[PDB]
Amino acid sequence: GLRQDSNGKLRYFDLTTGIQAKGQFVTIGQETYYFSKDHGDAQLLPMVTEGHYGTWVYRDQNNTILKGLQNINGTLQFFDPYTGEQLKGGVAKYDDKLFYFESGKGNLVSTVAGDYQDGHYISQDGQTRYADKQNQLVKGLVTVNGALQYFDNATGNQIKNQQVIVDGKTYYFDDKGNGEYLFTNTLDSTNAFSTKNVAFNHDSSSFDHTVDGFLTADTWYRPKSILANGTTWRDSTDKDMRPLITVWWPNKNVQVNYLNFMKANGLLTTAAQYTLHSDQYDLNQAAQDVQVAIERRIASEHGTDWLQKLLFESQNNNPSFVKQQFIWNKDSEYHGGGDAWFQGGYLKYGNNPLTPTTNSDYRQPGNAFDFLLANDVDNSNPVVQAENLNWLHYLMNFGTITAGQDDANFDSIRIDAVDFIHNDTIQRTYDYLRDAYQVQQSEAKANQHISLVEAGLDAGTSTIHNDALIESNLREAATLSLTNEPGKNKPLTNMLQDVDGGTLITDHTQNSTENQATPNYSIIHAHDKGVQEKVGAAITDATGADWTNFTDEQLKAGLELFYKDQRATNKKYNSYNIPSIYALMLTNKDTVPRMYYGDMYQDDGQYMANKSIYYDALVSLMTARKSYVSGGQTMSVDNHGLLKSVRFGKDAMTANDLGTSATRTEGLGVIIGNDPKLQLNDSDKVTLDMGAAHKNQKYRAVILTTRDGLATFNSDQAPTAWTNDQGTLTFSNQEINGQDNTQIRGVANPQVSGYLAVWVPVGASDNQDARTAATTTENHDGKVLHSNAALDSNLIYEGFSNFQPKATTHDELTNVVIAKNADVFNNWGITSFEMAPQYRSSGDHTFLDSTIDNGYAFTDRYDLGFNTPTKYGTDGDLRATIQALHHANMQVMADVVDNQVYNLPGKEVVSATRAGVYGNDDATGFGTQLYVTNSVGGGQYQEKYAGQYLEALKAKYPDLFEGKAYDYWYKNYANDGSNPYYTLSHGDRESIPADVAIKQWSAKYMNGTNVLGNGMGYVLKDWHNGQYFKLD
Ligand SMILES: OC[C@H]1O[C@@H](O)[C@H](O)[C@@H](O)[C@@H]1O
Ligand SMILES: OC[C@H]1O[C@@H](O)[C@H](O)[C@@H](O)[C@@H]1O
Ligand SMILES: OC[C@H]1O[C@@H](O)[C@H](O)[C@@H](O)[C@@H]1O
Ligand SMILES: OC[C@H]1O[C@@H](O)[C@H](O)[C@@H](O)[C@@H]1O
Ligand SMILES: OC[C@H]1O[C@@H](O)[C@H](O)[C@@H](O)[C@@H]1O
Ligand SMILES: OC[C@H]1O[C@@H](O)[C@H](O)[C@@H](O)[C@@H]1O
Ligand SMILES: OC[C@H]1O[C@@H](O)[C@H](O)[C@@H](O)[C@@H]1O
Ligand SMILES: OC[C@H]1O[C@@H](O)[C@H](O)[C@@H](O)[C@@H]1O
Ligand SMILES: OC[C@H]1O[C@@H](O)[C@H](O)[C@@H](O)[C@@H]1O
Ligand SMILES: OC[C@H]1O[C@H](O)[C@H](O)[C@@H](O)[C@@H]1O
Ligand SMILES: [Ca+2]
Repeated sequence: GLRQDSNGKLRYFDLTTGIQAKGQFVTIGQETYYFSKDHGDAQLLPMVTEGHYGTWVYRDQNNTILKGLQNINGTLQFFDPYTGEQLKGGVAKYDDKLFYFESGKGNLVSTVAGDYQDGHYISQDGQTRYADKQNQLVKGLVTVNGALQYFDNATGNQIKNQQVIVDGKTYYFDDKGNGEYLFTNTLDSTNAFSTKNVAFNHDSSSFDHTVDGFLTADTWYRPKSILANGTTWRDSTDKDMRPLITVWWPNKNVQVNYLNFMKANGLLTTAAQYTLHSDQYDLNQAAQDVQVAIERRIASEHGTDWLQKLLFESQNNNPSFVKQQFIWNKDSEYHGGGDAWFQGGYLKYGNNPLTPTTNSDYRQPGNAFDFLLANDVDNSNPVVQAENLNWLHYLMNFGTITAGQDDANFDSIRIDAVDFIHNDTIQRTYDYLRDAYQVQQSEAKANQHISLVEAGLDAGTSTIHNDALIESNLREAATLSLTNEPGKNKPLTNMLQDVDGGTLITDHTQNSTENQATPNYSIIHAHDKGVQEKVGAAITDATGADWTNFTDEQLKAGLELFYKDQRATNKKYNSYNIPSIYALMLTNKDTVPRMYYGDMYQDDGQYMANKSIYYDALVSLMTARKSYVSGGQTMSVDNHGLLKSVRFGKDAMTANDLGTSATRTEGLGVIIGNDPKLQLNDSDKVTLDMGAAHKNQKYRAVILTTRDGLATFNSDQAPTAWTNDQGTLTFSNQEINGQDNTQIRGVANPQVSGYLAVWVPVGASDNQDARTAATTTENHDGKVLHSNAALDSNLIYEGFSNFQPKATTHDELTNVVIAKNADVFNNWGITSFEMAPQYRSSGDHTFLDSTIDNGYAFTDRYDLGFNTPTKYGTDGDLRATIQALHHANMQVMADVVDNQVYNLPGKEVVSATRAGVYGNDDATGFGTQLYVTNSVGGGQYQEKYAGQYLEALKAKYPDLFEGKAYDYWYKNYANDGSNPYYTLSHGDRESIPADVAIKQWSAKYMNGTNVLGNGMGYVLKDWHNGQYFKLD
């Protein structure tokens, strides 16, 4: 061990190997020594005990900042010789050599071979290498321009994206070759003591807390022999179980910490200080002394329950011993990053020869995105694709199946997170609807099953044949030009055309055609879009909580503030110009608008109890839409910055068309301003060109801007204005004919920040309906939907909000109120009622969705409220709602969530790598490891209904079970800064079976999971050679 030479100087020889320590540190008993690299001569580093960290620097009991190398509390640290700043993630020179200090705590962990700042990277043989000042290849572990790196010793190739062991330390090098220290390895005990700790055998009965035959950090085991009472070696009985981490450790960091943890909990008495620089022999020896105290205490306690608590459970509000270790906690999982959109990011499943039950031949994303949250479903898998059809069929026949109630079935779907599931499942979904409802035959069939997706033109399987509507760019455009406070709005010229990354959806300026635009829906808000983050902000502000987890009382208080703010003229959290934006949505041509519940009602009340301040204006616009809105469209922005939008009325596509007798009392004009300080000169005129069908005609207001808000009129009893002989209405800063609120001027109030007026022609009959019926004309162009008058005649209603409170009675339940109010929706002209997703919430609080239980986060996707209600009602309440809506002549939309499942309690082991939403591998210290995942479960109703309809579907619609070639649009981003562009890709979906049900999920049917925080080394292996422990 420690020897003196003939000169009296001390030298050190490794206890296990005999090798002399030169140019390295060693901890002996309680002292830490350095041994010179030349002669191997000892040098005491005096322990620094008393003092503190501050500013980072370290001071002594004398309030003095320390400098250079220091031995602080069993760690060696370095502090700049001048500034005294602590080094972390870098090298310092000592004894004319280089040592690396890890980035966490700044502990000295290793020697580095050289420091290079005067070389050049080069490529040779498609590798990167580095050539030093003398043009020589650099080898080994080095720093280059201040970055730890490693080059293969034989070739000089820079290692990238791998873990590497160098001199018994393990490091990770990223995608750019930049390195970080992970842990220090155990050198190795060989002794007779340890050979009695070896496992009795490798059978499953000798181990517990195992998963799929793998060992975990929590595993207890039966050894060959037990040192009873700390004195007598005996044979183990089947009832002798001891923890594996009392006799074995994955790395030196854990073994050192374990010994220290046992010192602090009074199971090991020594003045010896244990560090990363302690000799392995001594560490091993000390662990054996701990066994002694443990066995002695087991005998005393007649049991092992104290040991369980000591090692594996929290203590004095501290994490357990296990959860204090890097490889067994989230720190070794490297959460976060720009692509980690929710839940700290993802783990992508792979294959391993030892995990045959979780391996997969699929797991291709088949779309732009892959991961989002919770357990991501592998919708490329044929068996999954079949189970997607089964679930889809269940929802489209939900009343039939659950109660033999044929008028209680969903008619249409929303594909949630469409870009996050494989295109084959999306195309197959569309063939199902083709086969069941013949939507491709004619617009009559298509418009009875209006479906939509959560995406724009990027949903290429949805645009290629317009099987469903995509979202227009209205939301975004309006967010630039109208939603903002005074001074922060852009000009309204961006509202003239609806454009998605440079591609045109429709142009409002001079729209006189049909079947040209991409079938789309326009919105401003949705349960998620433009709401949850602004409500989140007000909760956080009013209380303190984070926007995805908080109490119902905190929620309440946040909403109190949210609505006081929504009702004010000046708005910190809320959108400006909401009525105006709706005005545009409800009058624009070539769109199906979708109204948002939360723009008409307030979540500080039960469902539909508390009207919003916008209620009356949005009613008046819906009402006018049905009565008046048809024909072509013009739009322009005048030199005062006012947007002028006109619809001509049925049968008139342009300002010059004379129309028909229907045209006279149809059409309307909209005038919008986003500037509340607008004032016109006395001589200025604002003109709306109503068209040749509307010469010399009396008009009346639907909306007028007042000082305090908006006046709304749902009959011809309203202020009036006349067109001239050309069909032009003319406004100015004066009242028309002595009528208040007919002037144009900027106003700032709770409902408008700028200006809004809507005018319609006088003299419409009480029953006037401007809408156009779909024809049974056969389509020939291969498109399902077509953007024309008939499709524009539709109107969608998104019938929920995330932040509705829980119902306190049956009559307060959402679905009960909906049913009771069915006629109201029809009166407003709603043709499609988009219901919330009706699946029972997992209730796990791991995301916003499972905290307010909106129905997006669920375990059992067939459970739509049986026995006990969801947030919205029971299964009986849901049937009653679907029936009421149908009887009030509306379709009802099922929100189809194929992307993920939550809270699967059953455990499995699968290979995992860190990954972002794109399905891209992240380059992290975690690397690729076997991982214990929460991947098995589902629930009663899945067990009951999954796979049950497949044989019947196969008999009835064989084509869906076959493979099939298909086309779709692919959105290409150009790196050169210009706009994205679309190319025609081809797909070939696989055939799929009808005879394998997914009664419960498991990992072989999943792409991955959100990070769980178990750590890179929770599944136990030998880190010297990388082999997993696996039982028989
Ligand atoms: O745990 C904190 C840090 O520990 C360091 O030794 C590692 O190099 C880092 O990757 C890690 O973030
Ligand atoms: O040679 C004695 C000891 O030297 C220390 O510097 C190393 O960290 C140990 O692994 C080794 O056992
Ligand atoms: O785990 C429970 C049992 O474990 C054995 O190793 C001990 O000798 C018993 O006294 C103890 O009750
Ligand atoms: O409390 C003692 C018991 O703890 C459990 O958690 C372990 O799994 C058992 O093997 C052990 O016998
Ligand atoms: O793999 C298919 C996907 O790849 C992405 O690169 C494109 O942006 C998508 O439009 C396409 O669906
Ligand atoms: O499924 C997770 C998320 O996906 C989105 O597609 C939904 O609209 C959100 O409300 C949801 O929180
Ligand atoms: O390119 C922007 C597009 O992105 C999509 O995610 C949105 O749903 C569209 O409203 C928008 O037009
Ligand atoms: O709105 C629900 C409808 O369901 C029907 O079966 C009832 O018999 C009607 O009275 C009712 O109009
Ligand atoms: O209730 C659904 C309604 O949707 C419309 O778009 C259909 O084309 C109408 O025939 C139907 O009355
Ligand atoms: O220029 C610095 C970069 O050059 C090279 O591309 C290397 O691969 C990378 O290690 C380095 O950071
Ligand atoms: Ca996915």
